[PDB]
Parts: sequence; structure tokens; C-alpha cells
Amino acid sequence: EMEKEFEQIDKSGSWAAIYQDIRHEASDFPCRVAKLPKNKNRNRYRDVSPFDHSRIKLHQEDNDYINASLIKMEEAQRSYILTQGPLPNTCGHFWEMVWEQKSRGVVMLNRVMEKGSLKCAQYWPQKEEKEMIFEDTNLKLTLISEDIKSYYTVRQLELENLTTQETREILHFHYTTWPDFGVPESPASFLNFLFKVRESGSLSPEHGPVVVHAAAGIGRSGTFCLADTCLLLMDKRKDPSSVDIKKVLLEMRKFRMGLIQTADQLRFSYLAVIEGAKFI
Repeated sequence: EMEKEFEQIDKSGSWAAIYQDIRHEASDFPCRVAKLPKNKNRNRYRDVSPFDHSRIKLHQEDNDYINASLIKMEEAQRSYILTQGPLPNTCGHFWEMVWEQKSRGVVMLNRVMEKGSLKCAQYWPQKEEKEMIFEDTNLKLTLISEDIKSYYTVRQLELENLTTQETREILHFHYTTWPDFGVPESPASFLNFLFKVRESGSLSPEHGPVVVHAAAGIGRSGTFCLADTCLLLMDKRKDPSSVDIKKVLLEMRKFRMGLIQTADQLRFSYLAVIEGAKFI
């Protein structure tokens, strides 16, 4: 399989050399809107910037900026919005996006706190009584239910547009067990989580794109998107052994920078795609 390539990169210990080469081969495009003076307070520090060609635009006339990009995988017929972890003052923008892009699912690959720091804002409510109103974008948000499993949490949230009084159910998939440092030892958890997301309808064409997010320079979001896509492609191509992760990763990197921050993370993607393919 691509396992043969995996095993061989392991033997010659060349993950770093392969990773550098992908890093070097990947696309560079301008982020001028991101770099603008007025959007400084809308960018998470140390995070990635969105390319102009692919950024999501808020449907507001005055400032349409949010740090997020649409990743459109044409052959897998699959779309994703990857964003930064909402900031204290961009939770309303975040939820605005979700509403406007007709999203069904949010996918969170980090804990609110890791390494004893806040990685993002508590952007969703923790108790069903204590609902959140976002005044700047006129959306209300309400916890409907929350099922805490050993390696991830599903939440049903209700997103109401206070302007039209129209309402939507959003599923919130939170992967709660990625280690503070490194990549998981085994990909079993991560795949089950992928499949729980897939199983919800959240990734399917009848909905808008899934909004996926993690924390500043820690990756994860690409690993999720990359794994999902590769697996799809193996399932639909006449020749499954022709799905090159590097070729998919590079393609997917035309849309946002820093999917896959490390050689280790690269290796872990190979791992998950290999195991998940065996499973499917």
C-alpha cells in the first residue's frame, strides 16, 4: 500500500526531510486583507493568516473579515472551513460565519486550556439554562444536550438569528484527548472521532461546509481534513493505491497555510489514513 512508503520512511528516519520538502513545495499566496490595520484585533496571535483568494467573507458591509478559509476538495466533492479558535471578541463573527455558510457541524480539535494556557474563548455555553447572546451579530446560542464520551464530546446547540427569528440545530464535535505535546500514540481514537463526525451528516453535501478549528500553531485541523479526504478518495477511485497523501496535502495547502505543522504530525497523518483505510 502507501504503508510500504510509510515503513520505508521509518527505516531511513527521513520524516524531517520529506516534511521540509512538502513545506518548500507548498503554495504561497497573499493575505493582504488579513494584514490590514483594521483587522489586527481579529487575528489570533501566532496563528496562521488566511490567503485572500480563499477567505470566508462575513455578510456585513463594514468589516467582512474573519480568519478562516474555504478548502474545496473537488475530486473528493468535500468542503471544509478551517478557522482559528475564536477570540474573546470574534465569537460573534465565528457564529455569524457558521450561520451564513449554512454549516451543520463545528469540529473542535483542542481543549479550552492546554499547557496551562487558554487556547480559545469559551465560545459556546456550558449549561442549558445559561444561554449566550452575541450582541454584535444578533445571534443567540443555546446548549440543547451534551454527551461526554471517553475521547470526545458531542453537543447539540441551537443557533437562532435574532433578526429573522429563524433557528438552526448545530452539532459540536469536540475531540478532547489530543495530547498537550506531540501526536497520539495510536490513531484509533482520532478515526472513531472522524467517523462520528461523518455519521452525523455534518460533512455531507446537503449542508454547508463543516467549520473545523484547533489552537495557534498546533495544527490538527489539516490532519482531520487530510485524513477524511484521502480516505474518501481511496473509497471512490478505481485504483485506491494511487491516493498520494503528499499530493493531497499539497493540493489542500493551496487553500490555507499550516495544515500540518510538524514532521511528527505528517507521520501521524500517514498513520491515520493507513489504519482508517484498513478499517474501511
